[PDB]
Amino acid sequence: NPFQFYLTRVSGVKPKYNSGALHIKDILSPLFGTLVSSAQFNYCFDVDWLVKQYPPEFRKKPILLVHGDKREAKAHLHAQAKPYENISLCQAKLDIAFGTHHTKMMLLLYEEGLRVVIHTSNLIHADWHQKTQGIWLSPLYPRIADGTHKSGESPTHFKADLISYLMAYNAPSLKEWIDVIHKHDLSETNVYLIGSTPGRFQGSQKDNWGHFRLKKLLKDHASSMPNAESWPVVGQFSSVGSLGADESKWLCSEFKESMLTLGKESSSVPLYLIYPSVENVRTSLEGYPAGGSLPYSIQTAEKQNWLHSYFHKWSAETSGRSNAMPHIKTYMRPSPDFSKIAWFLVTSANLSKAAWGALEKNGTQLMIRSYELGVLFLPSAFGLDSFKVKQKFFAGSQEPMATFPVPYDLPPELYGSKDRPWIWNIPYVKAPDTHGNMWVP
Ligand SMILES: *S(=O)(=O)Oc1ccccc1-c1cccc2c(=O)c(C(=O)O)c[nH]c12
Repeated sequence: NPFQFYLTRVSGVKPKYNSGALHIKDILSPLFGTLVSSAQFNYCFDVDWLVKQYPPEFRKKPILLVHGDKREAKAHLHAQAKPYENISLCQAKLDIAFGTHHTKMMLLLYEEGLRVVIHTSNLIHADWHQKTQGIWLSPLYPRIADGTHKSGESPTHFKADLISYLMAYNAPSLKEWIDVIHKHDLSETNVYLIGSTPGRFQGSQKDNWGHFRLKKLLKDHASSMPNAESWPVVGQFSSVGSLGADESKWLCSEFKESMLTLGKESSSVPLYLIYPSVENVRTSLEGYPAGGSLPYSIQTAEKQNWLHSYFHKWSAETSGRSNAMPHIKTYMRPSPDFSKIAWFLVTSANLSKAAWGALEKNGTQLMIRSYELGVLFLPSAFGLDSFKVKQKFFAGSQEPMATFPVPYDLPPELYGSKDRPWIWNIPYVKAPDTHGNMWVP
């Protein structure tokens, strides 16, 4: 286990399937470090709940909440935090319409060093209760000695890249965290940062964010193999944006083209999209309320029925999580027999142009609406040509440094003819869920 990729704990599965999963209380535990201060980047917050997840002895250490809320939503979040004098707030600018601050990250400053946590869960009870969520834990980064001049940089450029991500906010509270990061040694980091920030990127900046950032990393740090056209692409997400009237508008033109990049040189490639069916949701641990966090609207869906022929059911027997609906998002490049993968990405980014970017101005400008963040696992960053897929997520492989814990089942299973994608704002009243209820929005 050099990967430090974890799932959140799920209430209701056997201990087997929570051994080696992490609750937020585990992440914040004193065993991970003696907390001095922390920043919580997220979308949705329950501040009363969040403070209770810190150890009692750490609950009055400074906390910065980085959010995107405006107007009345912003006022609600300030009211939530008002009782806690140690909580500050940073409103991330969202200067492009319909953008959101979706990045989920913890910056944890300790007496002993610094830790970075990039994950997929909102800071609310339900996101850590019975959902499948993903976590990347950085190593404990030591502080660089005062007077020592060294970069603290990793072979993946993670330190400069994380600072660049923070600089995009142009925010005084985050300049303080940038200076903290400058003072620490991040050289052990073996993942690449893939962020989105709002803007319109041309020229050099084109490769900094979103799907062009992914394409650049795959061009530069992966190698193309023979029969690469046979290696599928897998995207796994919990919501879908408006992608256009057919697959040529965005999904299999620019988005798939970035995903299928390997190496420097120059489509038959199968595209598998994993998104919960109605039946997945109905029979889940949560029942239909799980669909409250799968926000695919009928208005969007009915304009792109072509897309649903790509959809595969959620299935996660390998991690005992078939009934724990996904709020994790992942993208990866498996071999034709799904025994190996060329790379793996865990991210906040759903399958949307807002999250990944859409080309504008005759292909010269990448427009991104939202903040997103993920980390990319490349075999080259581990001295490998590919990763073997771990057969059981929580089991003991024969070579863990070469065996990546994919958290759901392969090959993905196509929707049946009676299945439908979960669409959250129409009623389901033909069969009740695991709690005995229908869904009437
Ligand atoms: S937000 O304003 O709280 O909610 C919105 C707003 C517009 C579209 C979708 C959503 C939404 C609904 C349910 C769950 C969501 C979620 O889990 C995220 C996330 O980034 O984690 C984002 N939006 C969600």
